[PDB]
Amino acid sequence: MSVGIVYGDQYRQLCCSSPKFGDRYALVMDLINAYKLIPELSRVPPLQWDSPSRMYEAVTAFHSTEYVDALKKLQMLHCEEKELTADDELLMDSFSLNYDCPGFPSVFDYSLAAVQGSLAAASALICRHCEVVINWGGGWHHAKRSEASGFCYLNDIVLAIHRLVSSTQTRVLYVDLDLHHGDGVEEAFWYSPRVVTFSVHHASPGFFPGTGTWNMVDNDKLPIFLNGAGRGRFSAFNLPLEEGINDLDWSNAIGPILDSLNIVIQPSYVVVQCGADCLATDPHRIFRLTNFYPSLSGYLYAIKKILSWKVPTLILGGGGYNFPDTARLWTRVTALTIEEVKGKKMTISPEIPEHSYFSRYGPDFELDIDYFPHKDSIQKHHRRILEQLRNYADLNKLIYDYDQVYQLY
Ligand SMILES: CN1CCC2(CC1)c1ccccc1N(Cc1ccc(C(=O)NO)s1)[C@@H]2c1cccc(Cl)c1
Ligand SMILES: [Cl-]
Ligand SMILES: [K+]
Ligand SMILES: [K+]
Ligand SMILES: [K+]
Ligand SMILES: [Zn+2]
Repeated sequence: MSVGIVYGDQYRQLCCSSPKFGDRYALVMDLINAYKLIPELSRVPPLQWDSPSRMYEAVTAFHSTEYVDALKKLQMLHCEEKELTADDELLMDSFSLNYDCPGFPSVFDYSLAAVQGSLAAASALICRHCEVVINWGGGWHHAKRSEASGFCYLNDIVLAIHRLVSSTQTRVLYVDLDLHHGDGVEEAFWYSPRVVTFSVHHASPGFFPGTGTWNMVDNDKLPIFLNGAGRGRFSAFNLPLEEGINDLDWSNAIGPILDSLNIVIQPSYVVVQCGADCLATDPHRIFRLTNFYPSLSGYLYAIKKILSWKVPTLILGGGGYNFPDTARLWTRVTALTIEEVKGKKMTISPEIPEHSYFSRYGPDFELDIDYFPHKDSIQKHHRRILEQLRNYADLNKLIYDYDQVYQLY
């Protein structure tokens, strides 16, 4: 069927207006355009609201009115020469609108743009206009009800998933491939069995945001994983991985888990956060994934497997602090999505085509990232996860082969 992609003139300008992500969104969409992919894609315009009240209702489906009010005020304050008052500094500090989530003149418009894009993408799936929709301006998984976190101001993902589950029993499987734990999405749906969250990430002492690993409590008892609560018990899945993992080991770590979640949950929709900060070339320098398509990119391995399910899917961006390598990865994800969904082979030249941002792709100007890969707790994680999935299934009265599922591992 049809693959949609979110873009527009205003949308691009807003997505390029933040100090942390600068013109990343422009490199991504211009590289997709340089490879002649735009004619294969259905343009999905960002959602717009008939009034301020309708916009406030949509965003406050998740966020608190006082947080939305403070974010709106932070934008007003940064569009003026006047320094903040003592009480304004306190208000903004109370919502963590500082440190990693500072103010800037477009902070509200920028944050809301991601929401507009991901809501339009979910709408395009719900009405069956597209089988898959991509939004490289979204995936801000850390934003919480009343707190900015990890340069995430509004949780476009939580709001898109809310629109999906609220449609016509609808289950959503959320897969978070970002280097960082998908805490804001996991927390939003902590009490729901209808949205199952799965995050693979780095976890280590002092690494942001600290969650998605063993629960640290006062007793000498063996630590265990919190995995949701009430009717949501066992519905939040996490795989924390040590630094240094390559394409093949990360692919082997997640593949059986993805296969099992799909078979047991039978989701109506899949939402994938594809944060590019696991790339070997990300300045975090934690994981050693690639965008290679020959050893297969772990990212391309995961997207190909997800798309093989033929479940309507939303693919989102997220982290990725090496802008040219993020564009390299996300162009290949976009081409792979065209190939799997349209059944139309896409031949991408290994040389970056000439375009405005061509100089940004030095020094080799090739599509492969400039990295040469070289030379379990995971098996333990696999047994724990498999037991969690059996627990989730039993609690939610789902029937499944279980021998078939045990075999995948
Ligand atoms: C405002 N505040 C409320 C409480 C939090 C976060 C936001 C929250 C919000 C919504 C639903 C559940 C939860 N909690 C319970 C958990 C959900 C996910 C957890 C985890 O460790 N997963 O890996 S712990 C969070 C929490 C509680 C205590 C310590 C830590 Cl680190 C995190
Ligand atoms: Cl654009
Ligand atoms: K474009
Ligand atoms: K993640
Ligand atoms: K859940
Ligand atoms: Zn990240």
